[PDB]
Amino acid sequence: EDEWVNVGSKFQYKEDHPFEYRKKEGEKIRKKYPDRVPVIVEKAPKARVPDLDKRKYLVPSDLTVGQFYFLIRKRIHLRPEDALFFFVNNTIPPTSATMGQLYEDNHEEDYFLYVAYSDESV
Repeated sequence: EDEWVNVGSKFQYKEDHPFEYRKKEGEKIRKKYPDRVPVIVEKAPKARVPDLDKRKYLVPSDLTVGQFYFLIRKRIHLRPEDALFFFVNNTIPPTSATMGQLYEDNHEEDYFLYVAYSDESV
């Protein structure tokens, strides 16, 4: 109302595409797909992990953060031994939480959820 404004670290999608442009496609999606969530997934700067082929994702609102984590690992083509960690607003999100709950708490003003991944906790 009285609702917190979420500011995150520097994402590349947040360098390529002015806020007025990022915003626009944001409200366009949530009206076209109310049951799903727009998520931007990028590699952390110093992280030693393979870069993601595609970084724009439409995720079901009732899918857990943990399930999306295993989904990304399969896309990064990590093996069963590799370490990977999500950072949403520079904090590691709970696995039990749903992507809908995570979006509602950590979406920026452009109606985009930003998830960063690394092999360490920075």
